[PDB]
Amino acid sequence: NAAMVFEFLYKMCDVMAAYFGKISEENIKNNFVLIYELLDEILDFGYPQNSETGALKTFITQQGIKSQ
Amino acid sequence: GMRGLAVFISDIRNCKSKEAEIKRINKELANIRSKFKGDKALDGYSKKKYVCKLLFIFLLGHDIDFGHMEAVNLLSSNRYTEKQIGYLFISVLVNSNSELIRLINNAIKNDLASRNPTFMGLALHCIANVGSREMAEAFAGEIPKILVAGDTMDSVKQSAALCLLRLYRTSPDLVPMGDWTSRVVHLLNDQHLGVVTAATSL
Amino acid sequence: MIRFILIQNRAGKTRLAKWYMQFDDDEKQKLIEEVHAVVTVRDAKHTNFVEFRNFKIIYRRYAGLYFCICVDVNDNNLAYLEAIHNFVEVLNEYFHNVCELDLVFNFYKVYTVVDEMFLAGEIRETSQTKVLKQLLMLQSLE
Amino acid sequence: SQISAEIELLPTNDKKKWARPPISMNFEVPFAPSGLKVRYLKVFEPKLNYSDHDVIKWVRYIGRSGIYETRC
Repeated sequence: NAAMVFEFLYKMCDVMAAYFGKISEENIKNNFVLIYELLDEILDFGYPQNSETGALKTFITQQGIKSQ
Repeated sequence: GMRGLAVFISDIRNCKSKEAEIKRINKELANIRSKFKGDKALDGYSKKKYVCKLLFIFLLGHDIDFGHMEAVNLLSSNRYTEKQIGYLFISVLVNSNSELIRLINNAIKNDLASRNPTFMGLALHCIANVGSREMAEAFAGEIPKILVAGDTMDSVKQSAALCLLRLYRTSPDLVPMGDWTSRVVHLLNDQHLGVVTAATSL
Repeated sequence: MIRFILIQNRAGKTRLAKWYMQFDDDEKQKLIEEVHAVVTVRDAKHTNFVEFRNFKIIYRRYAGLYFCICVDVNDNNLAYLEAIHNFVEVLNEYFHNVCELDLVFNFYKVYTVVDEMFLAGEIRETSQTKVLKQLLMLQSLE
Repeated sequence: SQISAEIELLPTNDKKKWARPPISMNFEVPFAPSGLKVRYLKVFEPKLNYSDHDVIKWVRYIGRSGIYETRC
């Protein structure tokens, strides 16, 4: 489903923005484990499971690094 | 030793975003422009410090369009370091001018009429590191006169061999083939080893 | 022949740009940027002889510096790599330690060393002791 | 700076008095006469997240002169 992939990408972008603000090289580099955990939780075998903030908070225990 | 460069580069390195660096570099450019215009800047060491600072300004990534006549004036000197800095500045910054190129050629021609390997080597490096039609025209018959079997030290021989190589690479039609081939060929059998390297390259 | 010699750093600043042929204004910057992009990606478990466009560069890592000589296609590969190592060792025995700070604060000495051991695009001198002796004899004379 | 002018006068009769017009001057100065000075200028972008220091900023002052009249 072509639109589903784009919608999932937008949801992932929103999740990353809520987690550690704007997407930058430093934020990605400092939060490798968080990104791996997020991709493991939001997506499995290609089915984009629910990405609600309340549901994702329970299944994710890693906290990103913020650099302003 | 030189004192102005240490403090100048030390200040310009530990700088903030490009705004502060641009402000500092423009302030230094204004200061050097004021120092070049008028005043009693006849001392060679002050010209050295200013030329080196300006060269670092250029190499940092900014454009330089002045301080060239006062820099080529450094060549006519007896201090080795002044000649070295002037030659380095001429090699780094190249411009197409009539009077300036003629003055540089005259300075180099005066330089080659010396009797010490250091000045001859510096002049040869200046000729070969840039390359130009004027240099080849005014020195087509001078480099082989150095490479011919005359009383010259080994270092200037290597420099002359590589300079003739560069001139042939850039001005193929301006290099003759007179009675110096019989000297360059037998130069390969000469003693020393770097001389053999330069002769083999040529 | 040698096209140019570069002494870069990890970030990308060019600590020594020495071109042996006439390039354009933006061409030099484009070449530096693409050489940095090519060199930085590779690691130790890779060949040092990486080719690009119509040339090939000979990159060799040293602490925080990426010495790079760009040679012609037909030119030998290992010889210029060892020339790079010889140049690095001459710098090491000259400054007593090679580092970015010494290159930045003594750029003209680096230029005169390069022109001493790399002139007109070929290898001017191949020895360390003789270059050091001739440079010291031409250092006390002022 | 000092300027000394000697102005020859025609004989005339009376009532001229030169009308005493004011002294007019024209100039521009690289600072604000009103004393206004820029203290800080920070640009913050939440989306692109670029550093404020990376924004090149140039501020220059040109104070033009209007009617600068001094009675004489």
